[PDB]
Amino acid sequence: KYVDKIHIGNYEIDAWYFSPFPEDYGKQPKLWLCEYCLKYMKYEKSYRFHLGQCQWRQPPGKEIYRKSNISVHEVDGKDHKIYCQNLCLLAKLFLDHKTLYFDVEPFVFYILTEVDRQGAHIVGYFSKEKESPDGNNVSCIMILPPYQRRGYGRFLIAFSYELSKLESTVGSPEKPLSDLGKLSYRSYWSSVLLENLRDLSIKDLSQMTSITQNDIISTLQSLNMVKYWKGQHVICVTPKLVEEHLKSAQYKKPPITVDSVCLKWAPP
Ligand SMILES: Cc1cc(-n2nccn2)cc(C(=O)NNS(=O)(=O)c2ccccc2)c1F
Ligand code: NA
Ligand SMILES: [Zn+2]
Repeated sequence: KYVDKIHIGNYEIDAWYFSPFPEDYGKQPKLWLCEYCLKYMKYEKSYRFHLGQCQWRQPPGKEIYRKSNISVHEVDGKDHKIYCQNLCLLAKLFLDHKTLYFDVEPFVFYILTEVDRQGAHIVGYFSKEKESPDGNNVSCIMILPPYQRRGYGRFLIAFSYELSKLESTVGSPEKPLSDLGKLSYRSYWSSVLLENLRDLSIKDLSQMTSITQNDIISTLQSLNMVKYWKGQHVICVTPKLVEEHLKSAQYKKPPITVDSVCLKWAPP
């Protein structure tokens, strides 16, 4: 038997995928997780006891973004191994393709939290290779189900690219993306490129956004905004065409914006 259900904070969440918690934890009807330190437990009574003991009220690591009650913590996999392993086991319940859970030292993790009087409540995260040979600015990205489709994933996507900008690099998420991940990246890419075209070569879009040229091209193709001329993709759009796409109901929900002013982060 696998873990099929978790209790975290005030949520109960059904699993989507196998995650390799120890055998004796899977056998339980439900796993209970401290929303702050991510310790996983077998019983409600040990969970209730931990809640009265645990002194964490937010992720470890450094708070590298705070605007109002939205917060991002940077956590080095080498400085906080247990926490990051628990995070990976949690994430694997909702990620089909994640394969790495216990070798966390090559990764840094960016934890998104929503804050209230009681603490910084975990919403999702993305991991990132400290050294990405293939130029990936995201390794795995996960939003817990009760927060999906609510602007948090778009926030984390925009956040990964702001880091890429500060590093003077382009980056792409490591593939394969989940189904929701695909739609989310395509929608974010479209929003960003359509906004830049409203107020430019493909290379300039890539340098202004840190989106790779391939991701730009494939998005402009899906928008039918590129011409081909002698082996070269070339942007072919009328400012009115841009505006028509932006008025569509795709880009109608007001984002949680990433305010670069509130991002306290220098490149490694
Ligand atoms: C990359 C990603 C991954 C996952 N994910 N994969 C496995 C578990 N969770 C969920 C989300 C999400 O929640 N997307 N919805 S959105 O923020 O409202 C959104 C609106 C417009 C554009 C982009 C996003 C996501 F963006
Ligand atoms: Na659920
Ligand atoms: Zn705890």
